[PDB]
Amino acid sequence: PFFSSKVKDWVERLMKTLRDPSLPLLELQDIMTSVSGRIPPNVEKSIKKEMAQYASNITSVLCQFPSQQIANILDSHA
Amino acid sequence: LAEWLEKQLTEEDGVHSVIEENIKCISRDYVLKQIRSLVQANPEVAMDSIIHMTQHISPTQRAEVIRI
Repeated sequence: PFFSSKVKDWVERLMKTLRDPSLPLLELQDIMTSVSGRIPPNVEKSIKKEMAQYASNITSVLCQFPSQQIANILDSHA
Repeated sequence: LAEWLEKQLTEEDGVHSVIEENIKCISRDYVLKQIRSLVQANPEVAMDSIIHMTQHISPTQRAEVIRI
């Protein structure tokens, strides 16, 4: 029976941690740390800078992910 | 007339930066029109546009926006 309770808690942890704009940071930290090698430093200094100042600029009123920026860098050296 | 035209641009920090002020007004107006047209094409942008715009502005201005 516990499901009708269990999912309610579960759903708040999801939605809540999904509004929390520290998600892209926590997943881009963790992924870009775990594929740290095999790495071209132009793209590494780009990713590691900008994860770091997504981290610094989180909690800003005007903070959006720099999607187009990372993609564009990848786009030019691709 | 040539002589006149040069001094407005050329004479720095005088009473000649008339045209400069006028143009600043012009830039502001055209920019404003850009915002109007842009929001018409993209009305969804309004709310978020303000938050970015508001991150610094005067406290008095904050009062005027809420009253109005």
